[PDB]
Amino acid sequence: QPAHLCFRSFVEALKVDNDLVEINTPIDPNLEAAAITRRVCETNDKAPLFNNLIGMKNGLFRILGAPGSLRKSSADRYGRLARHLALPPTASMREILDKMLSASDMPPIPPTIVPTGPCKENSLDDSEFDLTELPVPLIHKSDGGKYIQTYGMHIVQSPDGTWTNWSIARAMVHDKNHLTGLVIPPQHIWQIHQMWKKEGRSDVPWALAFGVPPAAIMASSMPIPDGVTEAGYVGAMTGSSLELVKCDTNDLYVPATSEIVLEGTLSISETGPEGPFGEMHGYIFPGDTHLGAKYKVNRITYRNNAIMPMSSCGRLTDETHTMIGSLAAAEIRKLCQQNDLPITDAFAPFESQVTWVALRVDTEKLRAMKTTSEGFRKRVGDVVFNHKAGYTIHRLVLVGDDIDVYEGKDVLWAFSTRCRPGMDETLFEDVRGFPGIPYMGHGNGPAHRGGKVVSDALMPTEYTTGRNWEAADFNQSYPEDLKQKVLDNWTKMGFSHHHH
Amino acid sequence: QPAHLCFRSFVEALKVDNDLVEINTPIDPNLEAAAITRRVCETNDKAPLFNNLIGMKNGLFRILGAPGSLRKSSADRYGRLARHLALPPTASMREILDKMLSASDMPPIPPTIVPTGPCKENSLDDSEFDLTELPVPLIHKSDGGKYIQTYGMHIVQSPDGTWTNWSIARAMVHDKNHLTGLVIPPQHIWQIHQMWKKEGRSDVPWALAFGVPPAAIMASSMPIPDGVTEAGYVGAMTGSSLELVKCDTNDLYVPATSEIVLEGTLSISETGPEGPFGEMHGYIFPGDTHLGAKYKVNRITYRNNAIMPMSSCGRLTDETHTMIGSLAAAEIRKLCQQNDLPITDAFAPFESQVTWVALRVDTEKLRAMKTTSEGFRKRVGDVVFNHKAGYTIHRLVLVGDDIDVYEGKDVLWAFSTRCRPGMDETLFEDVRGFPGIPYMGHGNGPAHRGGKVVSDALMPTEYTTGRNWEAADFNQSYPEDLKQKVLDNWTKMGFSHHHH
Ligand SMILES: Cc1cc2c3c(c1C)C(C)(C)C[C@H]1C(C(=O)O)=C(c4ccccc4)[C@]4(C(=O)NC(=O)N=C4N2C[C@H](O)[C@H](O)[C@H](O)COP(=O)(O)O)N31
Ligand SMILES: Cc1cc2c3c(c1C)C(C)(C)C[C@H]1C(C(=O)O)=C(c4ccccc4)[C@]4(C(=O)NC(=O)N=C4N2C[C@H](O)[C@H](O)[C@H](O)COP(=O)(O)O)N31
Ligand SMILES: O=C(O)C#Cc1ccccc1
Ligand SMILES: O=C(O)C#Cc1ccccc1
Ligand SMILES: [K+]
Ligand SMILES: [K+]
Ligand SMILES: [K+]
Ligand SMILES: [K+]
Ligand SMILES: [Mn+2]
Ligand SMILES: [Mn+2]
Repeated sequence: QPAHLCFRSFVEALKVDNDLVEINTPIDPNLEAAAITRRVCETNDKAPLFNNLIGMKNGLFRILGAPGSLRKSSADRYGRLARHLALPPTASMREILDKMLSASDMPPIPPTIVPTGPCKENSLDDSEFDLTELPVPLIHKSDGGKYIQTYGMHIVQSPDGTWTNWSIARAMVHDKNHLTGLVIPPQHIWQIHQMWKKEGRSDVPWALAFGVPPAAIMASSMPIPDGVTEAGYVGAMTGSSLELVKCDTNDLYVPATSEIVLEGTLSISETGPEGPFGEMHGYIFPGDTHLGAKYKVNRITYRNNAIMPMSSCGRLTDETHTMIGSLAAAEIRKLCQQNDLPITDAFAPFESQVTWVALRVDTEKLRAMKTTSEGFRKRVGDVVFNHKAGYTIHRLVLVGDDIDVYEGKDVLWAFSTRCRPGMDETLFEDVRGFPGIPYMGHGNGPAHRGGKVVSDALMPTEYTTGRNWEAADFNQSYPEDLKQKVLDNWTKMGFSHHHH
Repeated sequence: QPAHLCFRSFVEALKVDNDLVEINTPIDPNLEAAAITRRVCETNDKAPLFNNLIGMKNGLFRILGAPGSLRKSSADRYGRLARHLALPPTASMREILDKMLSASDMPPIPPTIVPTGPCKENSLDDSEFDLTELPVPLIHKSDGGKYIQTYGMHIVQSPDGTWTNWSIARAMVHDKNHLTGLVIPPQHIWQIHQMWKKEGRSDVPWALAFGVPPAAIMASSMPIPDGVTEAGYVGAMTGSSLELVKCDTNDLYVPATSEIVLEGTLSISETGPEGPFGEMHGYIFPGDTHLGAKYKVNRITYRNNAIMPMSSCGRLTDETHTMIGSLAAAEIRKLCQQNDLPITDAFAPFESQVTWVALRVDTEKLRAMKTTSEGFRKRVGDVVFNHKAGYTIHRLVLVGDDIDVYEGKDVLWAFSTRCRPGMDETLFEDVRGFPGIPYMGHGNGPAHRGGKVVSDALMPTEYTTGRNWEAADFNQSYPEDLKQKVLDNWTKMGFSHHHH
């Protein structure tokens, strides 16, 4: 099966790419696996596959860390993401995000139901598993529980059957047959939960599938629109209908090749302790246990020699940056274009801890709008900060056509030199805020409201007659013939490969 | 003579360090020398010494580019700066800035007058030179003149004789015997000019010395206090009295080993076209000629085989970042401490185009002040933004003790995650602004006023009971024994020098 459609094949792809380290000696799921993975993420090393996990019994489970993290070389920096999508390993960020957006004006390709698949190779009923007995990792030393769920896909469906959502949200072991996890507005798992709570009749039928098709976990991490079933979006993106099998204990459908499947319910009434957790912005607040949603597990099915993917998230660079930030930026780009705003590109700079998005402006189009900074900033911030795709983003930086938004150094240069603090900014206090940013949930103001800004790094003439500067750089401040001469003579004079 | 006390010896030091490329074939001062130097600065390559400059006649002149730019290795990143100061080439930024501040509570060591020196080896009177005939570089393709002066020291003295200032300010050739240049408030060359203009009797006696003692050019680039003669500060810093010779045509004194000396006057009445110029923030606005101060040159003296230092400034990284930003940050650190503010360290991040300074706070001391963010931000911004040392800096970022302000990645992380836009900031509109930042002089508001901000990246408990988080990083989220095990087993497992 192709790597983008089968997790097991994706692991083989990473080996083939010389992007995997198999560790066959005993590794402790209590911190050691996550510490190795953390080190990998901070140094852009090869993904670790822990084949000999202390506590693994009856096939549950091996761990793959860092599934969507960065490679060291520039040329295939984003190769792990490209391997989620059937793209060449050298694919650019622009190409990856375009692939993730391509299904947005395609007819969905609904999934195909098949009678069985590898995820049914083994099963454990209500009398045979105990989640406290599995080798669930402790990811960070102060975490409030063992976070089984960092890279699986929650599956919930609207009461009326018309929308089946796939998404990543964290969850930790509560007891032998329950998890607790984040289920928070405006996320789709929360929106669907709310529908079931209002109906008031039953808990939410649920499944959590780990080691799903890589193209599916990418869509699970993207804020595609309300009401859109991810399976059909992934079908359209990949050009193929995804093969799903029915759960044993409910009528939800899971990818046929899922490594591990939990079946059960998301309670409409109960909660339990959840967190603290070392989160995407790089922090844990030890002891800040909060209450989270409560899941009951009724059944486990799994592949022979099942592999659990794990994100050891925190400081740069991991899945929470590469996928959350970039996929939100992609959706934001499209949302802006659909609202008639002249945005060509969007990216969440890693330097911002993916709390900013830089928006590249087609300034020819801007000039024809005959507008001003104040007006344009307000328009852009109203579109983005009032939408779910803007939830995680607290600062938008508007830049003109000379800036490559995928290059954080150039975004930082433009921000620092073209946006006058205060005057060239509009603050938004009456929008939903993201509590997980420390200055929100652990800060001086309301955790859930405000703290957002549009920073205009367009220069004045970009609105009127055109750019009126040249950069004082090698590229722009010397003629072409001279630049080439310099390059041609560089090593000869005594100064000094793409792949590496 | 020691490298920090003699420019010629400094050039030999750079050779010895394998940090020099001598170019002995013809190089054009029209753009080519500066293009090579620009390329060096953008890639942290070896400094170029142009020994065969097209247009050099009768010993005037060779060029050394990139005298204070960065080296490629981490271990001796700042080695060129260290060679200005007699420090080991591995010296840290903290050590360099401490050396630059050390003279601030030492008695000055006044200079020693000697009867002659190498700078008197050759001379050209009023009938023998023509500045338009020298190989003065065109540094950037749109510059409004040939900028002879990018790394020499202007020498002017108060009318009463009590203060002799040494400073870097740009200047370009106007005609055969005049320059134009920046002389702007609040700079000391401007403050002294104003004194002469108010007296109204004569033009300002002036000298411009190129290839001065490296320790002197560092002080020339630092905002040491009003009224303080740089020569005595450098004497105290180096522990030695600097040897100076008298000018021939006025009673100013120049370093004995200066490569090239211009003697003349700074007019109290005349101006001429100055700029545009590719400046420290990375921009040129072609055609924006402004008027600048006008200098008359009466005499040139110079060393045999004289060398002109040149800064090919603009985008990262050159002297305008390494020296302007870092030396302003050093002075700011001291100013804050002298105003009883609990600041341990300051640095201007390169990522900010040296428009920010990050201030590291001793949070034990902060807690004892029993204050709040609003109050503390206002106090800090009042101290810094009302002082000349704060002139170039438009954003201050307050960070706690866990952040190394010399590491831009960590400053950016803290800023992005700990400072809530708006609420955790205080804007300053009634302070002097820096017009050279594009969003000031070419922006939407007053060029000379406002646009400054204090951004508080201290978390709430840092004011009260202490830090209440741990980072989700390898360092902080795993015990010491486990971290060491991981490191010890890293290459064995299959993953992977300080000098490189
Ligand atoms: C990739 C990823 C992702 C994610 C995550 C992760 C990962 C790896 C982890 C590791 C697990 C971490 C975590 C976090 C932390 O940080 O902890 C987080 C947060 C983030 C943001 C926000 C808030 C929270 C999560 C949770 O928990 N919750 C939620 O909610 N979400 C989320 N995410 C996101 C998501 O996925 C999106 O958003 C879509 O979009 C969904 O879908 P829809 O369908 O709804 O649209 N997570
Ligand atoms: C290192 C360096 C330095 C500098 C410079 C340079 C260099 C290399 C060049 C290349 C030439 C460039 C230029 C610029 C540009 O960018 O163009 C500039 C600006 C800068 C800022 C500001 C405004 C301007 C200068 C001019 O021009 N002017 C002035 O004013 N200044 C200045 N600087 C600074 C200085 O030096 C300090 O500030 C002290 O401190 C002084 O002293 P006192 O004594 O007064 O204190 N410059
Ligand atoms: O209570 C909410 O709406 C929330 C939240 C949150 C928690 C942890 C990490 C990210 C968001
Ligand atoms: O007119 C002033 O006060 C000024 C100025 C300026 C010009 C160019 C680069 C930096 C400062
Ligand atoms: K999703
Ligand atoms: K602007
Ligand atoms: K100075
Ligand atoms: K703060
Ligand atoms: Mn969804
Ligand atoms: Mn001075």
